[PDB]
Amino acid sequence: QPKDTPELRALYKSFEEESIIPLWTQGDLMPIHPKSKAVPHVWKWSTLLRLARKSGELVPVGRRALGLANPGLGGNAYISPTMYAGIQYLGPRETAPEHRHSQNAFRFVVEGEGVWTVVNGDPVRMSRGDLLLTPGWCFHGHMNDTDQPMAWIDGLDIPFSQQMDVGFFEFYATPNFSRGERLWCHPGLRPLSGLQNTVASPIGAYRWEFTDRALTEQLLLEDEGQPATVAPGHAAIRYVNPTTGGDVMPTLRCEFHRLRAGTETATRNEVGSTVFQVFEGAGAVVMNGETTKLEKGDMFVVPSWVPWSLQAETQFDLFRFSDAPIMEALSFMRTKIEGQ
Amino acid sequence: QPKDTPELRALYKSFEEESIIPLWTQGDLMPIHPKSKAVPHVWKWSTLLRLARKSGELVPVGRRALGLANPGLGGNAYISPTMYAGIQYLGPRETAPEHRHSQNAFRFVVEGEGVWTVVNGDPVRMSRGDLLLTPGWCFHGHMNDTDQPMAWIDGLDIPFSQQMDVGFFEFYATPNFSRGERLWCHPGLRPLSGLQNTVASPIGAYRWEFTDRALTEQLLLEDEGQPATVAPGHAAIRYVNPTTGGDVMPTLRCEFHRLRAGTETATRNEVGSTVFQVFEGAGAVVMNGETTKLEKGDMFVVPSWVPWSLQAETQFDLFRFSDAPIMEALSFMRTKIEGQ
Amino acid sequence: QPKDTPELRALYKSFEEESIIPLWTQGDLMPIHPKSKAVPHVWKWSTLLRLARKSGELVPVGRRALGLANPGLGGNAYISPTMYAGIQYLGPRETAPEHRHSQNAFRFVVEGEGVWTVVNGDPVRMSRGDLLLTPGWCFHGHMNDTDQPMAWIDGLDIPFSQQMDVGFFEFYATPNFSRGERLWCHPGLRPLSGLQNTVASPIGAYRWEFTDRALTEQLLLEDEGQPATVAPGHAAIRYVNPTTGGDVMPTLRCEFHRLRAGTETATRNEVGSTVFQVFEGAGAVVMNGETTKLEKGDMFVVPSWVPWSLQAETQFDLFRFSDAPIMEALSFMRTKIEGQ
Amino acid sequence: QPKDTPELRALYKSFEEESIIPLWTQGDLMPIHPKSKAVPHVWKWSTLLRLARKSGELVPVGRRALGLANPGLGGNAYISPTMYAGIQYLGPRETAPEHRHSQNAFRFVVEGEGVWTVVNGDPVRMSRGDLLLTPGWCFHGHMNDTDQPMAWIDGLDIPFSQQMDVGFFEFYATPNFSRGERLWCHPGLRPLSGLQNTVASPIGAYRWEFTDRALTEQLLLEDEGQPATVAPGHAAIRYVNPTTGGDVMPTLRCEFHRLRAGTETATRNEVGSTVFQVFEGAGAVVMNGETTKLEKGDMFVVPSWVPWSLQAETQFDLFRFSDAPIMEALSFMRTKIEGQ
Ligand SMILES: [Fe+3]
Ligand SMILES: [Fe+3]
Ligand SMILES: [Fe+3]
Ligand SMILES: [Fe+3]
Repeated sequence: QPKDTPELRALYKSFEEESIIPLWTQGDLMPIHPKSKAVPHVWKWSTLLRLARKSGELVPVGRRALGLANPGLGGNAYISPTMYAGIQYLGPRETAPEHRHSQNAFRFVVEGEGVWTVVNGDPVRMSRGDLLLTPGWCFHGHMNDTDQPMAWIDGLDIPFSQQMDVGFFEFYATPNFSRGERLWCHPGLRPLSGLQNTVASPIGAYRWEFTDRALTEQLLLEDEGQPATVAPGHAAIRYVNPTTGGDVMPTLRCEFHRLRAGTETATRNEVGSTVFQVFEGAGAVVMNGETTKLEKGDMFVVPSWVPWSLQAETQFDLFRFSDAPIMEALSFMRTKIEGQ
Repeated sequence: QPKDTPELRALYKSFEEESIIPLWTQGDLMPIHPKSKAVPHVWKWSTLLRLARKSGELVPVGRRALGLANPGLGGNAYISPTMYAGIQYLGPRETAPEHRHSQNAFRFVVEGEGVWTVVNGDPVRMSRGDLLLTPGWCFHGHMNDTDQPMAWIDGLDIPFSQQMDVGFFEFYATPNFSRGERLWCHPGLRPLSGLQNTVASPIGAYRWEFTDRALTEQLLLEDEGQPATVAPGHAAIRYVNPTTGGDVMPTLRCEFHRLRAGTETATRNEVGSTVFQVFEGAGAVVMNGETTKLEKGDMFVVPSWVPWSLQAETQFDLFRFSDAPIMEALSFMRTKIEGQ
Repeated sequence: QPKDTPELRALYKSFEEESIIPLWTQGDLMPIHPKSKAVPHVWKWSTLLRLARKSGELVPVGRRALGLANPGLGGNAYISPTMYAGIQYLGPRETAPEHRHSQNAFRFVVEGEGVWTVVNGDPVRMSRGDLLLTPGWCFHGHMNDTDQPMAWIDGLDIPFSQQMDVGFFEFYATPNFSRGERLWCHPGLRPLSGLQNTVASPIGAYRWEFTDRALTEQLLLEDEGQPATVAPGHAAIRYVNPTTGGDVMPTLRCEFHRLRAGTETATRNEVGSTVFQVFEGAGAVVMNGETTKLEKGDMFVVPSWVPWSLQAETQFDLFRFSDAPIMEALSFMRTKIEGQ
Repeated sequence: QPKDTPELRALYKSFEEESIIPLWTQGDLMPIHPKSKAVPHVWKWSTLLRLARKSGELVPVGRRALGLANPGLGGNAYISPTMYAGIQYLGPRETAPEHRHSQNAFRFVVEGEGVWTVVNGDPVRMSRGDLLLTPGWCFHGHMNDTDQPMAWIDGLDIPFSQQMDVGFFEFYATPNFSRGERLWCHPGLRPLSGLQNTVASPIGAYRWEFTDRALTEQLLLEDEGQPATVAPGHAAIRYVNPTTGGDVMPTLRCEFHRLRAGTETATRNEVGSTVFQVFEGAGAVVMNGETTKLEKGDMFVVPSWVPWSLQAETQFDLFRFSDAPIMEALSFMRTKIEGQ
């Protein structure tokens, strides 16, 4: 736009030299709505499974985590600009020692059992459908107490933490439930020893039973004409820090959704990214108007503001995570729902 | 203290006439520490039981609630300056219709079963050891679905509400658990339909099982050298609003305590008043240095700043309520513990 | 209502003996809406002035505070069930030493100058129109550095504190502004040494200039078609704790109102009590439909739920206090405005 | 680390194909402490001034903002991974129309006067030393009402917002103070029309007078042995949202520091990045042990965890901004101070 003269050419040479970038050569710095580099994308469980198994064979140098890498993120191990999501495959009888990092993490168990993660010394047992938390700066290491492999998903705010410069890092009992649990998993009850609120949840594991039980009660209530479901046919719970009522960790939200056969959700645009895993059943997602059929274990990502919706063919169980707590804490969250 | 002359006598006559009270005739208006009019006092269950039964016979004009009246409160139906506590005796097959008041209330079940309280249309079943809430401004009425009597304690902030000028008042399914429960009583799980925080809990009933289960896990943890108990031998839980982590109602705190045989608590002075009921077991209280032996069902009151302590002879279960949420919300709470 | 037999007469005798009051002899314990014992009432400044002066003569046993006593409160020194309001008359060159109580207090200066209140060692100068705070548990004593009398209003939560059992009590520089002020009275600016939030304000004095300046800018904005005034003609500010944005003290709200000549406010019923003083100008109040004409210095009380409204004859300046922070903190507040 | 065989080579080929990155080829993803790509860097005012002037000549295609670009950020217009900082040079009588974006912004005036920024229709006048806010989603455009150039610094959370996918964007009175100001800039006073808390400040401009006045009172208090300064010789204020007590905008912190001649601050490592501008006086910074001498108008950046300290030769005034509110909101903040 400026007259392209010698004097202007010399101004630009100076800019380059002095680490100045002018804004009138730039516009894309401030878009009309979010326009992620991350792309909607789906990973087929049967693929992730075979490559995780192969890894088990070829790499006893575990540790053995297959990071889902968004194709739009320039080769980084990021499923989105905020979140890492990986499949970790732990072999017969293997272990890891204790470390801590400021990054927040959860481990959601896909299939397997009889593995403990020891969180600040407290052994939390792991099982199909259990969500475990390793909040930032909690020592954690684990041990398989069985000849069997186990596969969980590993969800961290690694990409947020690497880009915002926030990372820090430092370096065999098998009880049936952890201390956290025995203390914190009684509904509406708070131990007088834990009257202090906490930034992350003290619940070590949100066991599948409770999740399943909750979702089913929401479906029964619909049948009985009671308010419960978020949308018709759509039962759903958010995993929460019980000291607070709020999200499990400062950076990550986790939920679980159960759709009744035939249910189709209304299209949402939400700010920030979310990942889903199909825990059980069959159905599809629509992202940017594109339908992708979905089987058990499949995972997919919905970057900021991508219009999305889900359809349950059978009864569709889906575990969910997002960076919504980052967007909400900073007043950046916005939501568009069809017909509202 | 002023020279007692005619002119001074005339000043006072004017004060009287003009509704002025001078402060130099007064001192007791601002005491060194709280000095309640309410007095520590104990009510023997066997007394409350026989008079409740007699009431059942003589008064089918129920409704039939025996208010514990502190001897120091000038004939008012107040167990303390903030709280009402009464025994309500509901007879074979009887009912009450729905009303609401701004005063907050709970009903803690002593012995009986098969009575529902219908809270805003949602029937909450009642049972030995269950705490039910009827938060302020929730419609509530009840029905006995059995030939049997039931006795619960009725705890309200009536005395606070009458003295601070805050009162307002307006005028058969038997399901096993209420909606609130089926929605809210799953540990660490929050329904997406209830992401709004609430001022009082949405848990209709805190059932005995959970309370018992929690307390027992705290005792087992002590045995195993884990932190859990508030004090050695002293297990304890606070009943909480799960949206928030905080107290059940804005004005009332409820807790439940379980002391291991032989445990003696350290003497506390706490600001505000508290009531205890012995749910199970035997032991004593010390209030103002005076030991009173205690049997199952006995109730007692500890006015603001009265030094108190409890001793478990057998294993001592005790349900608790207080006005602590009023003191804490207004920054008035103070605590003295022996050896701290 | 029960059949009046011997056996019933014997039940009642037992009740009396065992400190039981049955609820079916009672109803008035839970009213349709608040029905205070406190009565609306007005005190004429010229009365309060002459009796304060007389006190100055007859009682050098100062200290010399004339408590406004509501006629409905059974002889207690309470202007309402929550608040004390008194006129303190400090004579030529007199002083008081330092004490503290948990009760919260302010001193609003009516006429006078050149008196300091020393709040935790920090001398806060006092002047016509200044609101000073002595938050609960802050040491405070004062000194007149002039041959002149001064009269301020003394507002405390004494009645709340005596009835709820919350009271505790323990036993010459003249700088132009206090430390608090020099630190805290710069708009939108917070000292890095005071990043901790506080329960009561650290502003020692809210000087008249700022109050006057604020109110006048709200009136000028109305003239210019800008939003500012709360109601048309009605300018108004709340005094606030700057660490927090909220009320000055946990128990007391203070505001200042300026009505343009001719303005009549809409009738309000508000829960809890409020006191007003006419700082400047002439007008009337309507309480329970009864109009009382009002001159400079006059004070009046509006108990919980009494319908009230104000009319400015000239431009009507009015200082305000209430127990609203107690009602709001406990979710007891309700408001009815005419035409809304 | 795995045996480099055909079968392993084939596993990797699959990874590439399926958008899987394994974590055992990676480590740098989770560093011992933050290790920014952004580099500490200094921009000399006299450079920024001459290039801004040149821009004024060569580019009447304004708009005319010179973005400070960190040398470590791969050619992006980011002074840090969270913040943009630019010099905007507005020429004789020029203007911009109204737009809004979700990104948060301030404009801190370096030299100039008689320019208004119109924030949601409210004209805020601009002047040497004034901080103005254009919080996210507030319409803003401006106009120079004078023949003179003006230069301000333009601080936005553009880099955070572009990387986290949060951006949205939509498309002559000269009063002496804005409405916001006339309403909000009275110390400890809150208009009854603005009892709602706000996420960003409603103060349009934090004028130099108040900042200067505050800082000077903190220095006078030190002289008088009163607590005020954060560190000896170091006076300082945080700009704050008065509804809340907290930071001006959800994403950006602003402060102003005044060091007494000779003062040297203790070395800090803080998480997240900060920018400083020298408003007045002379001195140096030490970043990573490297001393850089500093003149009036110079700007410098301290990425996450870079040890930094400042030395005042004369009396050293410095305006400050950071992403600390992002770190604090997400529990990521950590601080190391020498000798603590
Ligand atoms: Fe880890
Ligand atoms: Fe009732
Ligand atoms: Fe006092
Ligand atoms: Fe802009």
